[PDB]
Amino acid sequence: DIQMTQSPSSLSASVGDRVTITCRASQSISSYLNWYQQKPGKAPKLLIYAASSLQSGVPSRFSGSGSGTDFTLTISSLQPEDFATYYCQQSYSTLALTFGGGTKVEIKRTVAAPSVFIFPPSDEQLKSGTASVVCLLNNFYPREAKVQWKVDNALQSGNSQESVTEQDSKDSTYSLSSTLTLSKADYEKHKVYACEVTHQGLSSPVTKSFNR
Amino acid sequence: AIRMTQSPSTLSASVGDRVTIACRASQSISAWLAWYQQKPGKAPKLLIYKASSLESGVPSRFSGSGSGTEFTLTINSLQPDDFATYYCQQYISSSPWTFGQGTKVEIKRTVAAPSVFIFPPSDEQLKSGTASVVCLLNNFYPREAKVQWKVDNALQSGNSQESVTEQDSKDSTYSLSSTLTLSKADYEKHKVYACEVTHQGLSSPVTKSFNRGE
Amino acid sequence: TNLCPFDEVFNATRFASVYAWNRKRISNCVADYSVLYNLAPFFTFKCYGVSPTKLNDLCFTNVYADSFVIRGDEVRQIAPGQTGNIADYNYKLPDDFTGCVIAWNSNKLDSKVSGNYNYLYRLFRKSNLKPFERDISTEIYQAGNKPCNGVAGFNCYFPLRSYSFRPTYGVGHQPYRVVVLSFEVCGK
Amino acid sequence: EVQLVESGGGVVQPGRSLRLSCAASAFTFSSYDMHWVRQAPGKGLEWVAVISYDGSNKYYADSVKGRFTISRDNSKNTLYLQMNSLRAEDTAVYYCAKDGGKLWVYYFDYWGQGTLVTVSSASTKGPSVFPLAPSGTAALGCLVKDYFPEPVTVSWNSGALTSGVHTFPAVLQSSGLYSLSSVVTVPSSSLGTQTYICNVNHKPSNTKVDKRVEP
Amino acid sequence: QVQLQESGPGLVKPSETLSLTCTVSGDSISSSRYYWGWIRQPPGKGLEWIGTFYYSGITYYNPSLKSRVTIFVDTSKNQFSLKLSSVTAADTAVYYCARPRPPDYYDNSGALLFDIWGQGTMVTVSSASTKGPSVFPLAPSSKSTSGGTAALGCLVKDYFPEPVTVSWNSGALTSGVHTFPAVLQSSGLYSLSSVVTVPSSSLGTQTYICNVNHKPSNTKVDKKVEPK
Ligand SMILES: *[C@@H]1O[C@H](CO)[C@@H](O[C@@H]2O[C@H](CO)[C@@H](O)[C@H](O)[C@H]2NC(C)=O)[C@H](O)[C@H]1NC(C)=O
Ligand SMILES: [Cl-]
Repeated sequence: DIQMTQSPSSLSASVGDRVTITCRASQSISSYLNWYQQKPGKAPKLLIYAASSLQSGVPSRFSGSGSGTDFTLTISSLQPEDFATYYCQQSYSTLALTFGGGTKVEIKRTVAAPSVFIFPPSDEQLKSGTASVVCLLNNFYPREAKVQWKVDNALQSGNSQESVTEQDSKDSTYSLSSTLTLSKADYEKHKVYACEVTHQGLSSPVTKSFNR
Repeated sequence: AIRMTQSPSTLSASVGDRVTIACRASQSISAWLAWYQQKPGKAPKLLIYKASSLESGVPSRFSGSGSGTEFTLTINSLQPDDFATYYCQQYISSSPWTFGQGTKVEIKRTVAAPSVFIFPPSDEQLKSGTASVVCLLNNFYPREAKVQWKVDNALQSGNSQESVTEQDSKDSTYSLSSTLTLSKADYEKHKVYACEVTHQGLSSPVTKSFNRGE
Repeated sequence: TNLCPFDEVFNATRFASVYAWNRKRISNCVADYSVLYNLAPFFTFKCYGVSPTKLNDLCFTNVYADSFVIRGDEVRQIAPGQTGNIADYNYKLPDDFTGCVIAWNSNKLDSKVSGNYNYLYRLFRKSNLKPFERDISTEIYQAGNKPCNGVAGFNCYFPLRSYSFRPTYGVGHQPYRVVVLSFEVCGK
Repeated sequence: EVQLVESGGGVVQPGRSLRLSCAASAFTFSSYDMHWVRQAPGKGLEWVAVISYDGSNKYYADSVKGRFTISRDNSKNTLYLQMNSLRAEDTAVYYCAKDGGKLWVYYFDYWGQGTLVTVSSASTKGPSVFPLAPSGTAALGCLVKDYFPEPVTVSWNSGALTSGVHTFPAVLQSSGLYSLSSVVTVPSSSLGTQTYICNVNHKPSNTKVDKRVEP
Repeated sequence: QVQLQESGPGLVKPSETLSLTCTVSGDSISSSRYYWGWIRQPPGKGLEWIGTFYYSGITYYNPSLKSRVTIFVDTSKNQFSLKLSSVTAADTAVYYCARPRPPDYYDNSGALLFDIWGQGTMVTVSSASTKGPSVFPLAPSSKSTSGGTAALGCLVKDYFPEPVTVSWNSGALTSGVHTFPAVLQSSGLYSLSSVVTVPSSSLGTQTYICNVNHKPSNTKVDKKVEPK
């Protein structure tokens, strides 16, 4: 299949800025490139078809150009309702239609450090046999943030699950929650449970822990 | 036509031993060589393909290696159930002489003397004109055994046939039955019938006997 | 008859080698694309620059039907913008190709027990093929500095090889009959 | 103006079959090709299948070929997708899309809101709601663990508390179940004096749990 | 899981045509998606690949078997056949139907190995007529007693051709049973015996029946063995 590569994967901007997205094709797709917009929890919406043709009803601030392998979508003046994810899709190979990975146009704000919180497993849960440790990263920017689970100064891998909220409608910040899940037998074998947090807004990695 | 040569043709190994069977091709067959296990009275069972790939459902103790002209089958930790004849097969080309001659793997075990039984002919067979006398050697090792039919102390020859079971897949023993077939008339002429058994497990020859009429 | 002779291309008893691929010019006839393009799932069917569900509505100057046989792992090479020994040395589609590519496993027709050495492909060539170029030359390829003078030997290889299609091969080595329809004949 | 409404999505065990529908309005449905496009949770878009305007030609993506089947009824303006032998990799939101028809090639100009198709071997189980008590503001919340399938709705104090509330997307753990967290940052002073109750509702199992969170 | 089962005559006269059938059994499996072949094994000898059916018109036959081999596959009945004409004593063997293992995507071998087999059927090429066996009892007695265990059995005598199957108490008695290979008597008729060791204290209380089955003559005999 023809691979469609979008860049950047994510870009920050503010209302009024001019945004330019790039979409590359693994081979020449002539001019059959289409741009779609998708908000979270909503279906995609067609913006441009055939590289440059503006779909009826789409604001004229959107435009596309390019032919062959390099394509471009441009928002001349970013409006508040244009913060979304944008996908390109090639239609040259008509029976093997493929999309790009997408590009997220997020709201640009200042750097904010996360408020890290750790929650030990409850007494109600420990009677079920499983132990869940929850670590919370609250209101940070940008989205890039590393969470490292240490247990008795032993790094934990492949036994936690992360989750990140969408960019907040209030302060344009992100939030993360990681859940360390191990059995009750694995839970008494150790005593210290920590959560190391690396972020752009932290001059040094921050750790929140507790003793069982 | 590519000819495959297995060596050795027969081998005897103890339980837990490491068995190795070599297969040689007259010319390079790359790695398109298979290994088969055939237990007595059963169809061959495919063990190895592509010289080293193990078939699904085959124990991990079987392994194969080799490339070009010389190949090797290895049986780690030989089990009593592993008594069989093993074949290598080239499949680089559809041609005659595709299987090897085979290697018969016997299980080595401790000496066991046979249980000897003798059977007179039945009344149903005696009322058909013939008389068969059956001598039984039950559960012994090794395979070598000697049976002499004595009729009124006259050693017999040429009027009997023998049959040996394949090695048992549980206790690794053999069994033998010798049948002395006589006409009802010639059977009616003598009194004492006996088979004499000699074996490595018998310090003395064992002789079961019966008297016609008793 | 009035219908375009797509029967003579798809159902031919013998197909050409890929290095000497056959081309059938199809003009001034009526075609039932939707009926002949309604293929079963065991067909590899990819179109480029045109939708199959629209061919019955379009008219073109000419429809070229190219046919040949490759092995299963090389079917992906019969497409625009591909590289490999089949796309570079045997049959090259242009980057702006407008048409469809059809392929199906023909193991029951083109493979022989003793090996069907009748199908050939070009292994060596000094430069890549131009789009739709056919090179049936088999001159001794000079891979070194000394001239070959048509004589085989060292650094002088015969440019062709064989597929030797046997039914015992895996799918990646099994023969596939390929038909490439180029559009530039009204569908009905 | 174009209207596309999907239905028929739900939960299905591996190997079973499921059938979707797509009712169209406000355009000549019988003169446009129709598409199906799916999107895995947190992943991109993947084209599934297309059917001709009259319904005589059908073509599928390789990931679903010989497995899915598309059809249409131009007298009802409804599109169908028969999905047989459903794998776990088939779990996605399935959209039906209209073809623009203005080009020689395919492109999607209007999409429906889609319907969720969850392929798993787990039956509908209610959640277990565990508290997350706090130890210069404080943070507390609820852990909604071991429920199937999606979704669950979590509110605080029956919607009276919304400011500073974060409800995170659920995760699919190895047990085939879902685990979800909901948190809220409250003033640290009013901690042992204010009541905080998360309201967890699991419609697929009809489980409305109200758990009080206290230090 | 695929299962193969041979079925055919156990006795063929010289110069006639051998004709066997293998029936493919499985979970709604189409024999059109696999290859099918035949492999024979003369008694006391190795294995010989007879031939394989790939597609109609694309079959392989062992060249040492000349022009007398034919294999046909019925894809609507899920069974295939073997035809071997002008048979001689060199064709007496146990015949297996096998399935060559489907090759992997990148395999380029000129032949294949056989991953699924049948049970095998014994075909004897001979001019003689079929003959059902006479089953005689080997009664347990003091001479056939070793301590607390006793031996009894059945003598399956004067039959042709091979084989005969012997079970005890309809297969409920398998431990301690020994069914010996048959010996070819000077009369041209085969004869074997089957024995079983039982506790002496059970001889008068437990009934022991050997079940002899000679398929080539459609002969089933159930012989009760009692102490004389
Ligand atoms: C090539 O020949 C085959 C027959 O060998 C044709 O296949 C038939 O196609 C029709 C539809 O047009 C089906 O209804 C029949 O069931 C098919 N029969 C078989 C045996 O396959 C095929 O149409 C021919 N193709 C062309 C392009 O002429
Ligand atoms: Cl052979």
